Amino acid sequence: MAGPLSGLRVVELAGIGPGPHAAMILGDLGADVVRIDRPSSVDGISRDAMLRNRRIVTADLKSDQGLELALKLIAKADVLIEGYRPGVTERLGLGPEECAKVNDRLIYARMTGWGQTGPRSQQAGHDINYISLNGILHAIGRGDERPVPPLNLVGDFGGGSMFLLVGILAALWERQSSGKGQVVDAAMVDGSSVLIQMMWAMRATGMWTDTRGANMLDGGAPYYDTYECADGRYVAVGAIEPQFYAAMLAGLGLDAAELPPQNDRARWPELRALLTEAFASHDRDHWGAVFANSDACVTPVLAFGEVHNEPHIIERNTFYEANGGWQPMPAPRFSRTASSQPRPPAATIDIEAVLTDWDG
Amino acid sequence: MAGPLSGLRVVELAGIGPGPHAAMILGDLGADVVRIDRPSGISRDAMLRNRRIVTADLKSDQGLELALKLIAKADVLIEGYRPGVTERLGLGPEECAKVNDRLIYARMTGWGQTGPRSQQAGHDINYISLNGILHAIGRGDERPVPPLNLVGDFGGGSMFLLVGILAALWERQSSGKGQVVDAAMVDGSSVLIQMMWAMRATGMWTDTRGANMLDGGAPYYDTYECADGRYVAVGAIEPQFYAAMLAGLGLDAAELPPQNDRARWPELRALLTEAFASHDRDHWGAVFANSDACVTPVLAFGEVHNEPHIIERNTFYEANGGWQPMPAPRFSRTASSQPRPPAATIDIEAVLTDWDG
Ligand SMILES: CC(C)C(=O)SCCNC(=O)CCNC(=O)[C@H](O)C(C)(C)COP(=O)(O)OP(=O)(O)OC[C@H]1O[C@@H](n2cnc3c(N)ncnc32)[C@H](O)[C@@H]1OP(=O)(O)O
Ligand SMILES: CC(C)C(=O)SCCNC(=O)CCNC(=O)[C@H](O)C(C)(C)COP(=O)(O)OP(=O)(O)OC[C@H]1O[C@@H](n2cnc3c(N)ncnc32)[C@H](O)[C@@H]1OP(=O)(O)O
Repeated sequence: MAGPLSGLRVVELAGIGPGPHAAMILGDLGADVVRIDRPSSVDGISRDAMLRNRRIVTADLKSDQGLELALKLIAKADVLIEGYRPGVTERLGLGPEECAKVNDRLIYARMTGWGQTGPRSQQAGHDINYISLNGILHAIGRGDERPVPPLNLVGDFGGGSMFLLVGILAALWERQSSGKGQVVDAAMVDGSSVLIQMMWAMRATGMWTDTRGANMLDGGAPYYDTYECADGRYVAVGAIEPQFYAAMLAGLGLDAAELPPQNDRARWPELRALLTEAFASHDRDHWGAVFANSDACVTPVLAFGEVHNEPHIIERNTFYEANGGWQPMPAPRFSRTASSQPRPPAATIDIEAVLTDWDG
Repeated sequence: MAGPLSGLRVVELAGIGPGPHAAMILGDLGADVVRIDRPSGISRDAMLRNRRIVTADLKSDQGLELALKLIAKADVLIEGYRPGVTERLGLGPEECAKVNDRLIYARMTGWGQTGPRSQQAGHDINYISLNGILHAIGRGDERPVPPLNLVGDFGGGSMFLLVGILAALWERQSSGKGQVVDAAMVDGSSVLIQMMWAMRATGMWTDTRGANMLDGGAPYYDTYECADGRYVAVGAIEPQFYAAMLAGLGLDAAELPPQNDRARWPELRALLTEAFASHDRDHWGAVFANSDACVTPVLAFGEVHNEPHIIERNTFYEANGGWQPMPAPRFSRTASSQPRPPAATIDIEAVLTDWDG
């Protein structure tokens, strides 16, 4: 199996959202990932490309046999991922303490939103709930409208799965010294809060306010925002640094002498009006050409369906084709132990065949 | 130094955005992080917590030499400059492999190491514009809105650099060697959004903005304005949670269009808008506490310190000006400690003494 995590063995108790995303990335980087779903599901080969780089197996964990075949896999594995409410694995007899008895090297990875304890620990939730409580959601969107969810990118993935991954891999490093596993408690409310640590730092130094749409990076700055073009499509401007901003202005055909200063926030309404009228005078692909090799920080805002035509995307093979659509190649990239193209989802496998393959 | 990464040594060449963030998290989890800045008081950027800062003109002979001495003693090097920059300093991968064949050489860029955009300046908003992400964010009648810099720099940036550094350290235990980790934000952010690429393939996600289950188009996955002008979030995807939300709103499910009849979503949204608008945020927070309705108050940063669930799990600690997030995630046996504030600049020889030779 190709990639830096070759030899790593992973047992994933099937869930939704961050847990399968984390499991995917371990698989992506070479890990041997075994996913235990309930038979209630099954039903053929999965259409969900997030379940790539997996072996799938069936098991009623509520039964005695299920529980024991599962504990057999866990006994022979480096990592367990579960993303159920707190107490589910305990009551099932797959809790940490029970796993510690059959394998004290195990990294026991717990993926939740609210965490393992506290008042909200038993409430159902999704990404939007977790980022609502820690100030993130309130900061996203235009000032003149209600907050808009940044899909499920910030709580589920950036502040969820990715912190689970770091925990798993950090614990594997620790196990090199200690000879012992441990429990990783990844909560989306905490992970997403560390993801936005910059804003908490700037807030303390007065460089970020709680007013939505009135900061440097939330759309409030005319030089960090999107602009509608003549064709109704968009470009993105990110020209924070003065030397990039000056390059953007020159490409737009605006003389700096006729504009207010870049960072005179009292005159941001005028500046936005000027930039708005300028960008609106030609179509997106015009601006794309004008700025193509520049430091002006102006890029076309592409829709998913257009991404496969962008030369830079094509040439670095960011994407690969699979089953009526592109999918992202693994990230990040490794010079010596490169990842391979992901294996598509396969048919289920018997849990015994796996215990056998894993030496048994 | 507390945490699972005790005894990991990290040299960080100072930059902006994702590199400092990755360094921070390594520090948070107990790595020994030395940050080389350029000689041009104590830094009040709390993202520079859990560091030792040294200055060195990396363009001088003595600065280069001192730096290669650090790197020789270290496990990981982080750099976030345009491609070519470290090479010309004499700090490229191959120069470093001469003094330390075990080094994890971690390169954090937006566009990657090669290709037509590899020398273009850029920020978060640019990297997410090219791969479909930015286009998908915001309301349908408006131009796309940047989700701060959370998706390109941090989620699809620093976090993938971390996954790469830590996976490479695992590979190192079996091979005895380091390697180069190439983390591009355009790549990481695309994997971060793999769920949308999956759903587009199964015909369950559209390129139309504001028209999808998770982009704000769904009336049961969106924010709602309350009687006081503050907001709740609703995330009631599962029918059983959705039903519970409707009951607590006082709405009879028989009077409403089906949850997932998308042609009638505008109608359903109008009905939920009127209901949520009739009480204030805190009323709804109370009504739905301990429920699976997936309704939560949308707090602004300055309110977060007063929320019971936040306080009791110590998600934050107080620093100088105000609150900062504690390290994440959390570990049973080797627990992170509270971050050390940004220290005063120390001399680079001191560090070398500390590190043996
Ligand atoms: C991708 C989109 C949708 C997002 O934005 S996702 C973020 C979703 N939230 C989370 O994952 C946070 C943590 N998880 C949760 O809060 C909850 O799993 C959830 C998502 C709210 C779903 O709640 P529920 O459906 O009440 O499930 P849970 O409380 O986790 O319990 C799982 C049940 O499955 C049972 N289970 C799980 N696997 C098995 C197998 N293989 N066999 C038998 N029983 C099983 C388990 O025993 C539980 O049954 P009960 O005994 O009846 O309680
Ligand atoms: C604003 C935030 C919040 C975001 O949204 S951040 C995401 C920003 N983008 C990135 O970091 C992607 C990768 N980095 C870059 O593209 C570029 O660094 C940048 C951000 C566009 C800035 O470009 P520049 O200021 O031209 O810097 P670089 O090209 O990286 O080169 C840095 C120079 O500093 C020099 N340098 C660096 N450290 C030192 C020290 N210690 N001593 C002396 N000289 C030094 C280095 O040798 C380079 O010199 P030259 O190539 O000979 O000019």
